[PDB]
Formats: sequence, structure tokens, C-alpha cells
Amino acid sequence: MRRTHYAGSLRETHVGEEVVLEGWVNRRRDLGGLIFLDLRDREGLVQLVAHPASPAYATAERVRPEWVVRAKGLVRLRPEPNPRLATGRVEVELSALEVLAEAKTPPFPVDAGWRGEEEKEASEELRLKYRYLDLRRRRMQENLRLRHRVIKAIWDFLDREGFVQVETPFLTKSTPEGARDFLVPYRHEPGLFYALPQSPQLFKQMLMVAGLDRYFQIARCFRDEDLRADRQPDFTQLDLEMSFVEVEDVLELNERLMAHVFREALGVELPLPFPRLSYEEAMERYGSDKPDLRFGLELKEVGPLFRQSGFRVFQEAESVKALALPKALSRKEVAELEEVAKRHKAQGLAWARVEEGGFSGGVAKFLEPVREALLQATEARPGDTLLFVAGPRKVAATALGAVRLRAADLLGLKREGFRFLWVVDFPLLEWDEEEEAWTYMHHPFTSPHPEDLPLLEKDPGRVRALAYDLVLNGVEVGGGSIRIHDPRLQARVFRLLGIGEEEQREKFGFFLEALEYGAPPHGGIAWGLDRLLALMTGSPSIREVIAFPKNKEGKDPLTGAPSPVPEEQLRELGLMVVRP
RNA sequence: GGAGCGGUAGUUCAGUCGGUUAGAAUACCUGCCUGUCACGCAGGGGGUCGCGGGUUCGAGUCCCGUCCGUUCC
Repeated sequence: MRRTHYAGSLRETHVGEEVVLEGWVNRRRDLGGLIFLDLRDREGLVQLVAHPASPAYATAERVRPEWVVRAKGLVRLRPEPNPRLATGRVEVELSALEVLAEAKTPPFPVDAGWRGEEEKEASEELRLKYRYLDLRRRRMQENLRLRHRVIKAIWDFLDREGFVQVETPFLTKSTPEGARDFLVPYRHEPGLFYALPQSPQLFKQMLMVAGLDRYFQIARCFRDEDLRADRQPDFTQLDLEMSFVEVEDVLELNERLMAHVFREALGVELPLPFPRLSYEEAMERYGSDKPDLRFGLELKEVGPLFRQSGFRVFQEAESVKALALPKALSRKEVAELEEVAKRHKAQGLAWARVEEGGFSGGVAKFLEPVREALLQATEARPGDTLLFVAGPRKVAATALGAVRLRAADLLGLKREGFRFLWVVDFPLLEWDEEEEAWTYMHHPFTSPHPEDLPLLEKDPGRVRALAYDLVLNGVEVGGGSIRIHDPRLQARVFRLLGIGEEEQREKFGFFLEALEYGAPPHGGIAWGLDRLLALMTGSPSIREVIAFPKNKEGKDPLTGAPSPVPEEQLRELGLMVVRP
């Protein structure tokens, strides 16, 4: 009655061995006077074989797919192997077969993948609602398990680097502004509430103030905000905080850590070190701070090439970003790339065709006079199409940049592999909001760069933060910064952000407080584990790497949540559903 | 939010441009088949055509309300 091998791991080496298996019937092939059964468990498919003489035979007939069975048999080498199966050179001669549980037909199949066939794609709304059957699939189990291997290596590694795993609160204090959080009613006192943690941010520093050196926690975060992109009401992060670290210290650890995670779960070997790029460079070269380095169609400023030009647009433009695509684009395509540009904020998207000795199309008239120079900058050959976005340096680049991304599609760029890169040197503050003060780019506890320090007052702009993103394939998978451990500095930083003692207390009260008892220099980084897994996995959604995610509206089909409650169960909490 | 788009066997869908017995494929079921591995062959069952009302000699098809899914902004 006890299995003796995972059905899917039997091998030539087991030939001759009496065996007992337990699993799911993948498919049956009843040749009549012979019956073959593809027995399955998390480790693979073995083929069971039944002969009329054996007591297994009778049961082997009525058995059906997704039926749970316990099979006792004898591993024998197959006359003619199944080259697509790991256990394909062998099979079991059922001494017995017993139904542990019958099963009705699945709303969708769950077997091709176990044979190595391109699993089909049941509608997401079907997989969600039967998630337990969806997880019988091979890709899901494979992801769910890549996940395990991944996290387990994060422990393995950080533990080895003396990081203390500390589990942080789940029930906290709703914060005044910013990220809307999920609230938990306090029964014992209507109107009072707990808050589901946006992240361990504060407790991780406290733990640093606490004398622990380096903490790490595969945290769980919540945020009641549009699951717009592939968001989930609540996700998972790798949260890591360190003391007596300078940015370099934090990056080098994460690099090496990442390295480990990959070599350990994907058996990939990311070359090191990851490359770095100032926000200034990422923005320029790609018009984005999460560069997709899988291919290079870099932007180029050419703003200067037109200061003598009569083409009003290019000359009276703060910036003119130039991107040349290796392809004469259709009017259709060019029109599409244009909506991208406008969708990011851009008055429009000039273009022109590069033919020998000149340009034709779009804006070629004015490119002509600067031809030679413009060719050297964009490295464009004849047959290429030049695309231009002109306007504010940022609008210019984020737009030409978006375009650059669609263009990778349009062009066909088979974007493969993994490209990691640190985006360092972001500015401490940023700006646009008709409410004219300086907004803190990242977090208010984000430490300015020691150099730029005298700049806080005289030039809030050129002040770089000691923050950094970790991006993979144009995806922000990590954020983080060195933090302010000196109350006075934090104080000076609050001055720029037009922040008073009022909001200061009411938002960071206990923490600025703690800063008074000897906070060490610290800072760390958080990894949005979900997206990191989607990417290592190839899933287009983080849902493929979450045992039971929610649908786009954050509703849970499988379970029927959210849901209503008894009128009195809510009353016990002292609240009332008000609207009408 | 805006529109489109879709809803018809268990699944995927077709039902042509209003009158074809609402069918295919696949799935399921039964029969036969002793080396199959997508076994094969034969046959069988399975339809609230999203719901409501409307247009019409005739509605799965068109109108409208409304519900649900889904895609680009």
C-alpha cells in the first residue's frame, strides 16, 4: 500500500524490480487483448501494461483518465521504447491495479504536457475556476516548483551570508496617503482598523536599528489599487535590509544572490557583474529606466544637429530623439508606432526613408542638410526608416522609447535570454505636478548622495539619490536604497518635500523617533518575487507562478471571494454597508 | 471610462448574408481489436443557441434592455 518509487522516475535501472506505484491515470489504450496505461505522478508518466491473465487486467479496463490508482507490477524493459518519455525505455507488468478514486472528466485536459506535448491553453477563466485541476498540468507544477527551488536557494544563500529571517507584521497602521491599503476592521472598537502591510519597509529598518545586522524575509504585500498591469491584490517580495552598507555593498550581494538563485533553480549562469546605467543613461539610450537590453535599437539625441535648421519643430525643441529601424516601414506600421508616441506624451512622430545619397518621405526635406551628421549618429543604412520624437527631453525619450519597444515586436526581434542591469544614480527628487513642489522620486527615507548633500538647498535638481532598480528584460524586479539614519538629514530632506511635523509625525512618527536611539547606516532592497518568477518562467503573467492567483478583478473564481457576509456578522464589527 | 469584440454540445467552434432536421472536431460512452504510446475501426449519448422583451410569414442568426467574457486606448 506504500508507493516505492514516484511513478515518473522509474528507469532502465529498475528493470526486474517488483514495484508499487500510486498516481493518476493519464490515458488508457485498450487494444483489447492488451491494455496500456500511462500512470502519472509529479515525477512523470510510466506506462503500466495489463495482460488478460493478470488480476490487474480486469481493473485496467474500467479505469479512466484522472482516476487515482495504486499499481503493483514488475519493471520490465520495453520492446520498443517511447523516445519522448523519460521512462520510455521501460514499463510495469501490472501484478495488480486498484482504484483509489474514480474521477469524472476534467473540464479541460491535463495530460499532453506530461508526454511533452505543447499543452493547449484553456481559457484563464476556466483554469482559475478549477485551479486544482489546472495545477495537475506539467507547466504549473514546474513553475510552482521553480518557485520553491528559487526561494529555497534564497534562504540557502542569505542564511549562509548571515542574514536573519524575520517575519514581519501583517496587521498594521493604515498610512495617511499614497498606496491605498486593505483594511481590517477592529471588532472591539468600531471605526478603528488594522492595515494589510504595503511592505516591510519600516519594520526592516527598525530591525537594523535593533542591532540585527542583515535581515531578509520572503514577505507578502498588499495594496488595494488597480490590478491594472499584471497586479494581484496582494503579492510576494524578497525583502532584504542591511546595516553598514554602501550602495556597492547592497548591489554586489544581490548580484551574487541572483546568480545563485539562477544557477540553482534554472541551472542558468548569469555572467557577472550585472551592468549598470545611470538613470540619465538609461533614459537617454533607451528612454526608460527599465531597459530591455535583449536588443539594441538605441535612441540618439540630435537636437543639436538642427539648431541651424529651418524646420521649426526640430530646432525649437528641447530634445529630438532619433531612432532608426532596420526596415522601410509600411504607412500602416509607421502609423501604429505613432500612436505609441502620442500615447506616451508626444506631439507626434516624424519619420523619413533612408535611400542612398539622401532621404525621402516624412520629414526628409529637412533631414537632408544634416544628412551626413545624422547618418553617423543613427548609424542608418539605406532602406532604414528614421523615426523622430521631438519635445521635452523626458517626453521625447519616453515616447521614442515606447516606440522602440513596439518596434522590437514589429521588426520581429526574437528577444531571448535574461538581461540584468542595475539602474543607478536616479535623481533624489523629481518634479512635474501642477502643485509645484519637489516630489520625492522614491521614498522619503531615501538617502541623498553624500556629495550632492550641499545641493539639497541650492540645487534640489542635480541631487542624486543612493537608490537603485534591478531590472530584468525591461522589467523592474528590484528596487532599493541606502537610507537616512541621521535624524537631522532626514529633517533637511523633509524641508525640500514641503513636509511638516504634522504629516511627519502622522506618517513616520515612531520611526523618526527610533532614529533618535542610534540608527546605523543602512538600506537594502526588495525583489518583486512574482514578476521575477514569471520572467524566469517565461509566463506572461505572474499568475502562472502563483498557486492560486485572483482574476483581473481580484476576484477568486475558484473560491467565490470577495463575498458578502451575514448582516449580523458585519454588525458584530460595528459597520454598515452604506451607499443608497 | 470608451468602444469593439464574444457568448451555440463536456471544450474549441461552425451553423454561410433570416427559412439548410444545430453540426464538426475533440472529449465522453458502448463494441471489437494482444505491443499501444494522439492506437485503430464501428456505433452511441450530450444543446436553457447568456437572460428578457422586440422586429418579422419564418430568429441561433436582426433590433433593444440587460448580464457575462475579452481586447486596444
